[PDB]
Amino acid sequence: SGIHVALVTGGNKGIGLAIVRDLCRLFSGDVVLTARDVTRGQAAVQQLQAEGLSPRFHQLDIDDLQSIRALRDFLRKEYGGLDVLVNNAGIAFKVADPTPFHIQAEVTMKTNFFGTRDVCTELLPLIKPQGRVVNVSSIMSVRALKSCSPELQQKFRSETITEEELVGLMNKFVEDTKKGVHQKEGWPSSAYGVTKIGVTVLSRIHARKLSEQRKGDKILLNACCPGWVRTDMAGPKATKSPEEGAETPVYLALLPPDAEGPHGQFVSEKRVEQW
Ligand SMILES: NC(=O)c1ccc[n+]([C@@H]2O[C@H](COP(=O)([O-])OP(=O)(O)OC[C@H]3O[C@@H](n4cnc5c(N)ncnc54)[C@H](OP(=O)(O)O)[C@@H]3O)[C@@H](O)[C@H]2O)c1
Ligand SMILES: [Cl-]
Repeated sequence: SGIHVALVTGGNKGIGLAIVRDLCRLFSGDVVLTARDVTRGQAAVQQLQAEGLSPRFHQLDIDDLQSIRALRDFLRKEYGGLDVLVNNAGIAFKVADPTPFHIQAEVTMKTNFFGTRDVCTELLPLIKPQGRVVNVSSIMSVRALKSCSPELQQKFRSETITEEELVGLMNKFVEDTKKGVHQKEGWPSSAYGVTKIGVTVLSRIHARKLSEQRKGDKILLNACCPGWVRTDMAGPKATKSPEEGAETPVYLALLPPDAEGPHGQFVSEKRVEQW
């Protein structure tokens, strides 16, 4: 015991796998690969074992609170909590999918925003002093933000938005798309980008909370943009490999002890971007 733990959601493929890999290399202590599918998770653990690395495995579907809570119990029992969390897991419908737009909004939101949020609700209390939390968002959240009404821009830029208020903006977007009024209600047209506005802004909220509640515990929490990366979510035409895409999340997960930041930032290519 006293052994440090890092954990990645969505770890069986894509950028998440790559993050697990570099944490296995760079992080002192245990690295937990999580996957909603067991057999996908284990296959990828076997992948990493063939490269000479030793991740641990736990099941996790961020869409299931009982899965998240089982994961929470395991971390308390095995480690007394958590040093590093990376919220990597997410989904995007491709644009030509004929699924009704309101269903794409709702489904994407449920995982990207609401699943991420539940994991932070359950796991943040376990985060240990000198810990790091990394929420993988997207540069598309910036593009979605600027396509919002100025009135929605100001809410989402606010230094004092509360988690409850963000929850209701996220729900509003979904509800508006269903009633066929989101354009008029000032929303942008990317359901996905809106969920990452979700993630980007939760991060800012959560960072403030940690300094309100846990000043001195030297905990750093940030959103990031991994770049355009070649994974099941984008395509073979994307610019970065999964490995290149892991870079900024890994950087934010291993920020040295007692570093003063970045904290509550939106980080792309290891630099702080404007929100
Ligand atoms: N260009 C890009 O690729 C790009 C750009 C910007 C941001 N990002 C962000 O990068 C993060 C990872 O995406 P990726 O590009 O590596 O895509 P990916 O290849 O589709 O992998 C996504 C990972 O998330 C997991 N996931 C989806 N829903 C889940 C759920 N309910 N519970 C647990 N895991 C779930 C997936 O598991 P399954 O194998 O079971 O689906 C998979 O392991 C996502 O947040 C994405 O938004 C990606
Ligand atoms: Cl990005």
